[PDB]
Amino acid sequence: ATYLIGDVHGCYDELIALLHKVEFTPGKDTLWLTGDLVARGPGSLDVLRYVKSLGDSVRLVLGNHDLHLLAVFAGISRNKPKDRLTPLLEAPDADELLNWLRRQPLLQIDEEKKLVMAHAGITPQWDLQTAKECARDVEAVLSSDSYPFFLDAMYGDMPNNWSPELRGLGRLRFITNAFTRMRFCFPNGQLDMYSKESPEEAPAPLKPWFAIPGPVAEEYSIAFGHWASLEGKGTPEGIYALDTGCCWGGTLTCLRWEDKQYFVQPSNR
Ligand SMILES: [Mn+2]
Ligand SMILES: [Mn+2]
Repeated sequence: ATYLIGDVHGCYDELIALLHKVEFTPGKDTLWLTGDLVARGPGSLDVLRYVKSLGDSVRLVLGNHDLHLLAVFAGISRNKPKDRLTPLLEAPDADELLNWLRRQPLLQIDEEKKLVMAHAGITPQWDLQTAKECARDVEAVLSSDSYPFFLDAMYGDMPNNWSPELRGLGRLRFITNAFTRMRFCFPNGQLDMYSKESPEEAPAPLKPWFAIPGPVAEEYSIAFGHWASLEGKGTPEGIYALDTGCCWGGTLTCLRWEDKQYFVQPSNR
């Protein structure tokens, strides 16, 4: 079976209990994770160790908190106490865990299920081939010896409009925001980087990225995490919002792909 779980945010206890509920069996089963494995929750260190041990029984995409973790580790960015990253940053195997973490994809595609995963979704301004090229480009810089320069360059909110003629730092920033930060879109598809409210509370003319028809969503299902204020609600057919705010006192949600059945683990916080 194929299982998809949203933002774990260090909620190791709830992750293991959810996986025991469905009797997840490495080897017979595969786990897809929407990223943001770390921060906010108490057990970011245990979650990384466990997800890394899954090997090819796990298909991960990196979220914005994963990237922030890598920026702190490399001394690019300052640690926020609220993130509870210190046990992970101070662990003896932190190098091993974070070098593995930076080599993970931004995008996962399964042609047989016609299923696509990214942390925040697929911008409607991208077709599949553009999405893949963009993920390859940012993954290539993240798995390189020079990744702290990228992590520094990535921070920013412009440009917010895709073009195949975007070059250099601006192309990198947009790619990073589209995969890990996107929520709302203007009618033309351009990213809005500031609103994190629910769709009904958002100011016009903002609509959610998935309410704007795009080439990927028309041929593929898309699963994503990231957008907690959506609460997993209000998406169209074929769009699966899996982040139900576990770290925030919501729930950890698992979707089994074969039968589209949901399993829910309440937050222990
Ligand atoms: Mn996120
Ligand atoms: Mn998140």
